[PDB]
Amino acid sequence: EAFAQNVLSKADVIDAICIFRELQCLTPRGRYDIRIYPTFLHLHGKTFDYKIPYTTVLRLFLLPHKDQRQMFFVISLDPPIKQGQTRYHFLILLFSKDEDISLTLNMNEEEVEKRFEGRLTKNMSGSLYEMVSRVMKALVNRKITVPGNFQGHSGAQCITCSYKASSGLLYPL
DNA sequence: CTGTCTCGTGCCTGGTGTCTTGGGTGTTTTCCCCTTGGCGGGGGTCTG
Repeated sequence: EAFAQNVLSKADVIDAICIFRELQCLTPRGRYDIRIYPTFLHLHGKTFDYKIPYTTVLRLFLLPHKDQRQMFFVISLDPPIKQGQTRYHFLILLFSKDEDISLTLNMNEEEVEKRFEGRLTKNMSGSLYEMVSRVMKALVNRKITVPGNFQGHSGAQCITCSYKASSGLLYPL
C-alpha cells in the first residue's frame, strides 16, 4: 500500500469492468484471474495469458457436479485459444456452491443501465458461480445452457463414464 | 486453574497434472501402370 501511494503521489492515473482473482480452472489447469472488458475477457495466469473476445464465444454451459457440491462453468470457444502445440476448444471452470463473493463494477449506475440494460447493477453479491454466469450472460447475450429433464438413478444430473482413456462426467443437455 | 483437541492462518515443497516427444499403425493422396474403348456383264442356286 505504501508503494502504491508513493506511485500515485507522482503519477496521473486516468479499465476492466470486474476482476475475479484466482478461479479454479480445469482446461486450462491452474488458478487464473479474469478481467472483464466490453468486448473481450483477459485470462491472466502466473505465466501464460490469453484474451478471448466475446465474438469467439459460442455457448455457456453451467453444470452441477455428480456429488451436488460443485458447479462446472464451460465456455465454448471459436477459434480455440492456442498454446504452443495445443488448442483448447472449451474453457472449463470449477466453483463451489459455498463460495460466495461480493463484486462492485468499475462503472456508474446510469452507464451500467445503458450497457447491460439493467441486467446488472453497480454492486452485487451472491454465489461465485452465479455471479460469473450472470456477468457472462449479460455480456454475451447468449443464454446459459442448463441441464435438461434428465436425472440418473443416483439422483445426479449426469453419468460417470470413460472416454479416451480418462474418466469424466457426461451431461445430457 | 488447566491443558489437549480444534480452527485458522503462513510457509514451503513435493507431489498432480499435462505439454511435448517418439514410436507403432492405419489411412489419404499422388503418381504410375494395365485394361478399355454408279453402271454393267456374267455365274450359280433355289422354286414352280
